[PDB]
Amino acid sequence: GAMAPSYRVKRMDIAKNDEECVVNAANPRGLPGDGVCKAVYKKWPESFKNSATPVGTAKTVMCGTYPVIHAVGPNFSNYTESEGDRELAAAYREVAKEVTRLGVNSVAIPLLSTGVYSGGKDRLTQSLNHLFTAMDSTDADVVIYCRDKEWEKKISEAIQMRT
Ligand SMILES: [Cl-]
Ligand SMILES: [Cl-]
Ligand SMILES: [Cl-]
Repeated sequence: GAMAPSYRVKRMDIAKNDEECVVNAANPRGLPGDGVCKAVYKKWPESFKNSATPVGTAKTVMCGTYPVIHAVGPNFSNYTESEGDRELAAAYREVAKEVTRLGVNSVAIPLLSTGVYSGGKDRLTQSLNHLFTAMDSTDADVVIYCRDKEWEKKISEAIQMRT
């Protein structure tokens, strides 16, 4: 475990993370994809061997000894708000199981279903709150990665609000 488990946020490419494992915002088919998924495919392509997994699940594949946790959030273009919200919560619960199983002291994690799976809606708060619900019972240091300057400020505010 971490000595004093924390949440932090950084605005940069998650492929450059300083943590013991990474969560990919994956598609269900284990394809290279776009956004975070394509950055992850370029950095850890070996981790895409048999990485296909259903919506609401996470599947870990090792790149050398470095664990890549493929977490499949729902595409809100296809899911109802109700069913999508359940699947997004479930994906983060499966991430927390994997992080615990792996014994890592830190994890890099993007906000699932906030990019091309958002169905055109701002889901920062929805996605971050499901992240916290899953990860609060873990003792890994969690580093959240984002790309937008306004999102960095809002995520940082949300973390600081609870401390
Ligand atoms: Cl960067
Ligand atoms: Cl997305
Ligand atoms: Cl972002």
